[PDB]
Amino acid sequence: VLKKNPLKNKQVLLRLNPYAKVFAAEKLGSKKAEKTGTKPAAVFTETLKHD
Amino acid sequence: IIQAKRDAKAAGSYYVEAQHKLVFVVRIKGINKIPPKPRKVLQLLRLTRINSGTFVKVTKATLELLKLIEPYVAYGYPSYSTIRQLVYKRGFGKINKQRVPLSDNAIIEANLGKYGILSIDDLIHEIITVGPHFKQANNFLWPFKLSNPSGGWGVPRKFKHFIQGGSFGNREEFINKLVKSMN
Amino acid sequence: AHFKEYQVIGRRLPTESVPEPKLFRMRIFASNEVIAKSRYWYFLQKLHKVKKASGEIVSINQINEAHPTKVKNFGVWVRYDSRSGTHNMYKEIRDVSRVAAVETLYQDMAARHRARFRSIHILKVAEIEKTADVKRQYVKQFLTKDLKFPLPHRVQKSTKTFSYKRPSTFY
Amino acid sequence: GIDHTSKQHKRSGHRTAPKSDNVYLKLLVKLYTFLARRTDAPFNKVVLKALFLSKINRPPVSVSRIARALKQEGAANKTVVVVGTVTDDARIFEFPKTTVAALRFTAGARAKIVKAGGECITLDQLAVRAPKGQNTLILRGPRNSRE
Amino acid sequence: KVYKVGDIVDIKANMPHKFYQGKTGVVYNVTKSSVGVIINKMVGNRYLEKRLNLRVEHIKHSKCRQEFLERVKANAAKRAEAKAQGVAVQLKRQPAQPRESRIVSTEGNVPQTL
Amino acid sequence: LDDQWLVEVDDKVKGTDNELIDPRTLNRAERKRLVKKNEKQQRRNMKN
RNA sequence: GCCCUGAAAAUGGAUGGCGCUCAAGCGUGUUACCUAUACUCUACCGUCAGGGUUGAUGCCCUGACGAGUAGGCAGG
RNA sequence: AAGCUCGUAUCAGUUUUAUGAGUGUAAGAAGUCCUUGUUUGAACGUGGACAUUUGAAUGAAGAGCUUUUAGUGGGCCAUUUUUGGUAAGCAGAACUGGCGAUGCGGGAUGAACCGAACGUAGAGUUAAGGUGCCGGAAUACACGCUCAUCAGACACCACAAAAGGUGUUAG
RNA sequence: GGAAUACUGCCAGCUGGGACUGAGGACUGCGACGUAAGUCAAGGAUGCUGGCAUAAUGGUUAUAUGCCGCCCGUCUUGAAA
Ligand SMILES: [Mg+2]
Ligand SMILES: [Mg+2]
Ligand SMILES: [Mg+2]
Ligand SMILES: [Mg+2]
Ligand SMILES: [Mg+2]
Ligand SMILES: [Mg+2]
Ligand SMILES: [Mg+2]
Ligand SMILES: [Mg+2]
Ligand SMILES: [Mg+2]
Repeated sequence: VLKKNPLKNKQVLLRLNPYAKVFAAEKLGSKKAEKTGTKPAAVFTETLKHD
Repeated sequence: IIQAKRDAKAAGSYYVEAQHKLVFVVRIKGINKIPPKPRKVLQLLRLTRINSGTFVKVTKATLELLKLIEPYVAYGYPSYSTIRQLVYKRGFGKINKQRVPLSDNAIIEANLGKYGILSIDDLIHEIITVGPHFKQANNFLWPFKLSNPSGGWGVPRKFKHFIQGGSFGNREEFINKLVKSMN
Repeated sequence: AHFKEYQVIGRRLPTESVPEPKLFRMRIFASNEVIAKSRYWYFLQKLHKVKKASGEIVSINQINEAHPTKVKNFGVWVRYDSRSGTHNMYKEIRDVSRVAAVETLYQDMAARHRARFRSIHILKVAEIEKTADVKRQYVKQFLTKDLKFPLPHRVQKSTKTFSYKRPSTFY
Repeated sequence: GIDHTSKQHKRSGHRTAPKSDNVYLKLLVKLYTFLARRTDAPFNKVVLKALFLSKINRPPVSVSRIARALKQEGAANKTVVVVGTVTDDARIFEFPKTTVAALRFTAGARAKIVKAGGECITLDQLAVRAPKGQNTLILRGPRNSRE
Repeated sequence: KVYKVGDIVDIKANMPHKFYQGKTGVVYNVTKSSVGVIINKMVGNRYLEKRLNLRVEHIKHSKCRQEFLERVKANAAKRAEAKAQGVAVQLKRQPAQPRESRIVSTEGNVPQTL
Repeated sequence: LDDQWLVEVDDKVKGTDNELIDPRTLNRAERKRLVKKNEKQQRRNMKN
């Protein structure tokens, strides 16, 4: 009889997607990435700074 | 994709990402004084009223349609969050020629279960990755009836190209902000 | 809008027996990447015989100012569309950034020459290393040693409709 | 406004209701509407659709035509169903023993059928005997032969 | 160069009726010196049939169905081969797809500024 | 008209057996008929 | 580029008016704001369509639509 | 408006592909395969078979065939092609839009201008146009230009010779 | 050499104020929190309290104020003209 938005209604969100509980519990919306130490090449830097 | 660009830069090369396979198109002009061929293309893309939106698979056959209806639509490349919010809030299914809201996974399982789609998340997956049943899933989705943007269009005059300070044409990644404002 | 500077590197699509086409790089002043790529394809079609459908964009990268908090003098070589043809123009702008100088130049072209963004072509923006190479007086008058000037007739903004004292323009 | 691709408020039609004021005909319409809704029988659908037709679209069916239909192999013991009037024919001299269900029988047709030894029944008796129209043969009279 | 009734031809001049340049139609009449051609022309919201009489040198054979016949033969051959050797085959044409990702190396091809 | 590259076929010629004939040939025949009529009228004027 | 001259009659009157001069003028840029019978959500009316139903040309459920002269059909 | 059928049926003011012209045609049951009869080859055939991976994209629940009649038929305006031009206006063809039959917002006001087409209401957001006061909304912010002894706030056509000026600014 | 910040984008992160609406009328469905019986914001509003109990709200009527509103029918493209 009435349409309820899952983005606002938590019960409807859980009804439509059981994985939302796991997503919220594991905080997958703010997951940290693994740090890498890759450096750009000298040719790339020279091309970027070239006029 | 992030690491592929970093490795290419470290190796002195350039990583070119694959071209977009999906666009989202919203009709921005009304139904008065439309030339016949663009009117026919709008009807073929199911944009029969202002602030109506649809997903289009990007091929050579559809890029020419988008080129034909360029002065009357705003289209771009939707993100996963934009697609998810559109399907969650304004997602409706065409069942027996009726517009039915997608309030349960049983509806989607009953109508698109023969294509392996069992839930709204499966429908979103089939939309975001243009799969073998993209045509059936997209035609099952009723054309999205968006509102006017909540913060305005951001320009004084809408009917110029987005490049020239207007609103129509391909705005690429800014369709996400526009559609989230209109949703 | 607030201009940004990009480098856009593109090429032709690789064909049979002609692999690794030559890469071409341009520096474009634009508000966003869509406008930057549009200007790049426009200039590439104007100079070479390469079309957008026949080529591709290899890279687009925003270039930031090296020392954004240092006052600099810029010589700007530009040309504008006219019926007789392209006419050169040289301007000198004192600013802290190339994008700020470009925005100032576009505002000046709109105010004086009644010119538009798609009509103005930016050829070169060059920082003037030595002050002796500055050759416009409206820039040279600010290079004087120990320059001080006042601001006579100060007008203060009022937030109320009525005031209970006669205003003063002292400073 | 929207740019309509189809006509708005378009009636399907399909002859929903009969135009007659006959109470018994309306009772038959009600009975076969129930049967067509609750049996999924194409025979019931056809009989219900034929109950709505007009007089010019329900031509009479002759007893000689019924006999010619019954002469087919395998149809010698089927019940002949005519949604309309069954008329007599003096051009045929031999009539088989058969059961005929029709809206109306003329006096000569009923006399000929009874003399042959069968029976004439109505559509409600037909519905009671065969609710799914088992072993039935629907006959329609010629249309274009009149002008 | 023999023309028969039912062939598809193109009207190509080697001044009047300049509208029928590049028009494609069906031959209905063949004589010793002239050829009759059927042309369907849009008039209002309907196509009207028109008879055109042309010289021999102003028409030529059309290749409008050549690709279709070749594709029919190729599809028949591929279907027979895939029936003889059981595997999934694709027979329908497809539009051009967007290109995939690639890595462009600046080995000898250092980008140049213009 | 004989050298004209393309001639539209008249709607009045339809329904007759003379449709398959070249309109250029038909017009040449009509011109020859008119010339012979003029010659016959000249001969008649000479006789009278 | 802007400014002045670059021709004007005849009752008293017009950037719509007041008036405006680092404009409330001209060119351009960035935002905020105002409000259509347009768009979005909801209720109600009617129409059409699709289903269900042993006062049944009635009842229940669902969806979408609604400009109009001549003229046509229907219910009052 | 009536009937008979069909209903993955019939399609499309569109794109794609192939092939012409400098926009036309075509894209499968109105098929294809084996087998060698018809007047060593074109063109017509004897019998059998492969289907829901049946022949590009997108959209579409109504389509096809027969009967059956109310009102109307020489209007204006605009855009895009082509031909002839005139003091200057323009004239003759092809095609497509708007209007008459149509209200609503804006352009002060309005037959063709800009938005947008209409059940009765509530709330929100906008279009075009605007935010000194009349008048709902910044005497907002920022860079420049201009002073006219009736500036300008305009239709981008004409006066207009890109003419005249010891006005001003930038090249 | 090591940080920070801007900008852009994401969160099935949290939380405060304001407005309009409350259709439906036993139950059935999809779910959530719980070992559990049970509970719940999950197939559309309930709970507590006050004043009045009549011209108070409301309707009608005469007028005032803000804004809008050209005289109908006919005939002619088109009519205030
Ligand atoms: Mg707001
Ligand atoms: Mg605006
Ligand atoms: Mg004003
Ligand atoms: Mg301004
Ligand atoms: Mg409506
Ligand atoms: Mg005000
Ligand atoms: Mg004058
Ligand atoms: Mg009151
Ligand atoms: Mg008024």
